[PDB]
Amino acid sequence: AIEVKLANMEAEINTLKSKLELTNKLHAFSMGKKSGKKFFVTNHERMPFSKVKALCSELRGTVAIPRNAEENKAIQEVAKTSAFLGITDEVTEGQFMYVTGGRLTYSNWKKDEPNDHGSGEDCVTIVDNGLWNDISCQASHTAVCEFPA
Amino acid sequence: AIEVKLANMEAEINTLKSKLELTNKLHAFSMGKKSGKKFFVTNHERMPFSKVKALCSELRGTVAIPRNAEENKAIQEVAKTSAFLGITDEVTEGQFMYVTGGRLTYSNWKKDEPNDHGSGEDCVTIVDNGLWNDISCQASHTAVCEFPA
Amino acid sequence: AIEVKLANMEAEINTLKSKLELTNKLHAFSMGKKSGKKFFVTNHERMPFSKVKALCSELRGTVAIPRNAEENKAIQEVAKTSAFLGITDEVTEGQFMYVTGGRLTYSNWKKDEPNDHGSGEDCVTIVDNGLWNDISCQASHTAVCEFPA
Ligand SMILES: CC(=O)N[C@@H]1[C@@H](O)[C@H](O)[C@@H](CO)O[C@@H]1O
Ligand SMILES: CC(=O)N[C@@H]1[C@@H](O)[C@H](O)[C@@H](CO)O[C@@H]1O
Ligand SMILES: CC(=O)N[C@@H]1[C@@H](O)[C@H](O)[C@@H](CO)O[C@@H]1O
Ligand SMILES: [Ca+2]
Ligand SMILES: [Ca+2]
Ligand SMILES: [Ca+2]
Ligand SMILES: [Ca+2]
Ligand SMILES: [Ca+2]
Ligand SMILES: [Ca+2]
Ligand SMILES: [Ca+2]
Ligand SMILES: [Ca+2]
Ligand SMILES: [Ca+2]
Ligand SMILES: [Cl-]
Ligand SMILES: [Cl-]
Ligand SMILES: [Cl-]
Repeated sequence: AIEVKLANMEAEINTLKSKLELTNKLHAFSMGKKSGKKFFVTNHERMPFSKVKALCSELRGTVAIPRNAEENKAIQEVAKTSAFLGITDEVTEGQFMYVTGGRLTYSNWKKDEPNDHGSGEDCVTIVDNGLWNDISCQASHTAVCEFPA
Repeated sequence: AIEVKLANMEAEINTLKSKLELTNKLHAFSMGKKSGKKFFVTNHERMPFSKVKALCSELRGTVAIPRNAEENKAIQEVAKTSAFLGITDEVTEGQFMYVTGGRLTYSNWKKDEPNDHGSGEDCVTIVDNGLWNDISCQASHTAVCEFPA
Repeated sequence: AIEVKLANMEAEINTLKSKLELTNKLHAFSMGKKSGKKFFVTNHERMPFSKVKALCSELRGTVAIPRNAEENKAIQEVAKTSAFLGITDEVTEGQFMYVTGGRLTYSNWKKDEPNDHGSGEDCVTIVDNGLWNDISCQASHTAVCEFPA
């Protein structure tokens, strides 16, 4: 009994793992995930950057980061409005970095941005043009999370 | 060996339970669930009130119930059309009750409603502009379920 | 006690199986599955027929197959653009069969189709007005999968 049931439960666990992997794939597919492409998702809620980071962290994803013009357009299409990107110059003013680490490679700044306007701006939002504007991390913008290709 | 295998499998099970919870969260997020807000969803199928209750119950949810102006609006946008709410006066005419218990608090009746028209109307549907109308529980309207915030 | 832990484990696994089934039901509901009806899903990605087949197959579904006017309409709504159907005359030219077996019964061909045009056309796409056109299996059209009622 004991050994047999233990061996059976190991097979039961492996079967359930396979089914959940399937459930995940089907949900990503219905969410619009394209083969070999990372996918972006939003609930259309607007909130402060700190809240977006916490939310995408819970979902085991990260705040959306466009690494090139294609991804940038992909994020623009998902958000539909101004949305925070996983980019900030919180650590050293003027030096934008990915929240996942590293200096910015690709960028699509609007003319004369980033300017750390007025009281200060350390976060970044992709606007209704695909272009970027640095903005207050405390302002509320659309939460867009990113998951691996 | 055995005690070790058992412990290791219990750990695998804990990991799977969290992963499933993650799946549920990402799904709700992708479908528009806002932070600290109930999750409203529909398959866009119209049916008798009896079936909507059976359906939502099978999904471990309940028929959508607007507790305030904001929730009523949220339900309105998810539904798009006439949909039953979890409210009926099948016990005492004029005394509408939530299917989950308790007397009606917030309401948003349309002019001349509730009128328990014709042979009687004990169910409630959210209609145009988010206004309410009592209707026969036998009539078919959109099924909208709610899940806790 | 080893046996007590084994029994709890069984209960944990069974509880997980039931929760996963609920998650699958809620996902299907959210993606529009109607009671007693199979449902269709798409990620809106265009690809060759062999790829769509492989993709749906991996998800334990099949390339969408309209069995009547209602399903044809549902598939048309989901696709939004030209999409492959699980129907082909690859095995015997002129005799269309469902990828899952059996001769084609219900059809919705555009006037003058199927015509195995040019070098040949063995696949089928639902196009404008929901009508059908036989096309090369090598062409890239929208991937739409169907899942059991
Ligand atoms: C709060 C807000 O929208 N601030 C923007 C600022 O980020 C931008 O750089 C500037 C450009 O003229 O326009 C506004 O001041
Ligand atoms: C203004 C008025 O009498 N409206 C009634 C409504 O109360 C009733 O629920 C419905 C039943 O189909 O018939 C009419 O629309
Ligand atoms: C009327 C006619 O011959 N139409 C053909 C169509 O059947 C074929 O599938 C397609 C392939 O590119 O080329 C034309 O559109
Ligand atoms: Ca700063
Ligand atoms: Ca700054
Ligand atoms: Ca700025
Ligand atoms: Ca009554
Ligand atoms: Ca009544
Ligand atoms: Ca009425
Ligand atoms: Ca042929
Ligand atoms: Ca052919
Ligand atoms: Ca043709
Ligand atoms: Cl800031
Ligand atoms: Cl009634
Ligand atoms: Cl072909």
